[PDB]
Amino acid sequence: MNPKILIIGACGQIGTELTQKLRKLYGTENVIASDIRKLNTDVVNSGPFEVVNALDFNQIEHLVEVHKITDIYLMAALLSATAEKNPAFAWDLNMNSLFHVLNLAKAKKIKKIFWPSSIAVFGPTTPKENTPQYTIMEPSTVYGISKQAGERWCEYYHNIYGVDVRSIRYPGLISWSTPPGGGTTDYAVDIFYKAIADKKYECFLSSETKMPMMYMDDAIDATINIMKAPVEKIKIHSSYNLAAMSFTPTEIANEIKKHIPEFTITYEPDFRQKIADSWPASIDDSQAREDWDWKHTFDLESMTKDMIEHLS
Amino acid sequence: MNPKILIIGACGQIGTELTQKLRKLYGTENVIASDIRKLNTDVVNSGPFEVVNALDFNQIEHLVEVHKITDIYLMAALLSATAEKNPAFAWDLNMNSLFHVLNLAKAKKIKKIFWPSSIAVFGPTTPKENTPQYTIMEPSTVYGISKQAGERWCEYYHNIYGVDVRSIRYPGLISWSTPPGGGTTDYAVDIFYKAIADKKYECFLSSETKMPMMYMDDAIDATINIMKAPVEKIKIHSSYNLAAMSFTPTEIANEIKKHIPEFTITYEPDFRQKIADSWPASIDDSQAREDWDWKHTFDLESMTKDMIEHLS
Ligand SMILES: NC(=O)c1ccc[n+]([C@@H]2O[C@H](COP(=O)([O-])OP(=O)(O)OC[C@H]3O[C@@H](n4cnc5c(N)ncnc54)[C@H](O)[C@@H]3O)[C@@H](O)[C@H]2O)c1
Ligand SMILES: NC(=O)c1ccc[n+]([C@@H]2O[C@H](COP(=O)([O-])OP(=O)(O)OC[C@H]3O[C@@H](n4cnc5c(N)ncnc54)[C@H](O)[C@@H]3O)[C@@H](O)[C@H]2O)c1
Repeated sequence: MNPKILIIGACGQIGTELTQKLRKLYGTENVIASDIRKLNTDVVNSGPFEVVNALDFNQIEHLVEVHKITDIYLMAALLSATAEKNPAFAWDLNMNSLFHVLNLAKAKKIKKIFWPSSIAVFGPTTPKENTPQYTIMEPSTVYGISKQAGERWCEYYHNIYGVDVRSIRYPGLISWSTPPGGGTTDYAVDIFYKAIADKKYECFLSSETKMPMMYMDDAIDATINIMKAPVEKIKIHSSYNLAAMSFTPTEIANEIKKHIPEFTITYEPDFRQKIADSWPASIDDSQAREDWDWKHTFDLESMTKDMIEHLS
Repeated sequence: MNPKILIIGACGQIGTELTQKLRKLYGTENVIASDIRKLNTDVVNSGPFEVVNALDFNQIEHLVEVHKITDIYLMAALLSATAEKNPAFAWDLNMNSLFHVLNLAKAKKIKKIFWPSSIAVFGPTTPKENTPQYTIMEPSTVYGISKQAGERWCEYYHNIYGVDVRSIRYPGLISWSTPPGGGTTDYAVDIFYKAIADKKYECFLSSETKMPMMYMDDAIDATINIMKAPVEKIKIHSSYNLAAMSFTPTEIANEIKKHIPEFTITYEPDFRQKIADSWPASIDDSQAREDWDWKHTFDLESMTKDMIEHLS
């Protein structure tokens, strides 16, 4: 029997693609999209959609019951940069939405959970190159703190209540279908829109800020694959390191220049630079590849090509 | 001026001795003791006392105003063992009482904060001998998770809002004046009461469970000293590793046997063993010794002697 999926925060940068891919694999009506915002987007009209506030346990419980949900992908949360502008609300949403979904699993109302963490769980004291799965983690942002506590609780619920909750620490994600939600790595998306539209871009991070990145297609495959994998293959119950690429603004701008020779870029770092400087440059995701066969397909060159094709 | 102190959770194992010492150093009326419980204890009757619920922000704010408080020692929380019995309430109390005190500082209603963390912040993947100040931390208990998130928020409030909050990761504490509140290291206190009262003890931890311990006298000295130090000497804004002793039940039992020859001990480990097994055996507190000159005074021998003198 195919699972009955509920995607919370389906209108987001990831949710948009995740919902589409899941519907292709398991059927349009087997995947219910939900979000607090209901826009005339493609995801809302291309299948069952439900307005929901992930902050309200009763609203989620109700959708689980009326749509007989077995799997929940909790994507709703405020991102790294946005969360700094409203610490209180970010902590509230990011933590309590997770507690609601975890409690639904604890009560046996759902069977499986996917909840993404982020490379934001790492801090200034975390090794910057090939960051290990198990290492120092002292996040300096509200967002990172919420993701770290989230990981701790996911592991707790698994170990103590037997909840099947799976997670991955997505690096900075890049996509063409929906605008980012205010992460610190959003420049890797913006640069494409401005390069194509204005043929120039003003980057909010300094030129040599090396960071872990991943094309959305890869992020989606990772999400689906860890969830469809047999339970005995999920050996880490906090969150899996996940990697694909690592590059600086100079490098991605140079790759774009191969497609748009006249493209120019200037650098005007803002508060987001301080967040980036507290994160690693590259990630070691060996446990993910070993435990459930994770493998990325896009590198800087293939992603740049695919982005430009989609946007021009 | 001398500080006007408010101790929240003043009737606890640490609070009892902390309130006494602070009153000796700064004056009886300059130290306000508060707790949700008001017993016929020596704490309540030895100076100004206020009933308070640390979970209620307005109640704390009112005491801060009516007593013109400058410093707050937030001791109220549920301990490692007790927290496992009520995860939801433990998370609520431990986290929100801290947010209230941190927010009072953010609003500049108070000047300084002392909030204790614990060795419980460490986990199964944490090096067990001479645990470094900066290391892997994956707490497997609700208590440990609350202390870890607490440390992250203390650092955040300091770094972003300039709040002067100081913390130390107390190892297992041993005292003679007030019973422990349900920690995993409580056997180190119970063994004395049972050795003296019945000359026999049934330990809830296996004989070779080596853990980081500290006599209350040292823990109090550490608390007051880190708070008395000039602000520039406080270089770590999360929480300081703090050490004194490390020993197994076999060793402390042998030390007691020197004073009570007929003392016998048997081992009947319970759920608390699983908690202890996830913690380190010894702690490396050099940052504390070098930043603010931490120096412990009691070792197993001197502590055992002092405990027996107090209890018999
Ligand atoms: N995009 C990335 O580079 C990245 C990196 C690492 C981790 N993540 C994690 O992936 C998840 C999704 O990220 P995204 O980039 O798709 O974010 P997004 O901001 O683009 O999408 C978030 C969605 O959640 C919805 N939402 C907000 N509050 C809600 C509420 N109260 N109830 C219901 N829905 C609500 C929003 O309307 C939005 O459609 C988040 O947990 C994020 O932390 C993302
Ligand atoms: N004793 C130890 O070995 C140890 C070790 C590491 C860290 N710590 C930390 O030190 C602090 C004090 O610990 P303790 O051993 O004194 O614990 P304890 O249980 O003996 O004392 C806690 C006190 O807080 C009070 N309290 C509980 N809820 C309250 C609320 N809602 N409002 C106001 N007061 C409330 C209790 O009545 C009690 O008097 C805690 O943060 C603890 O986690 C203790």
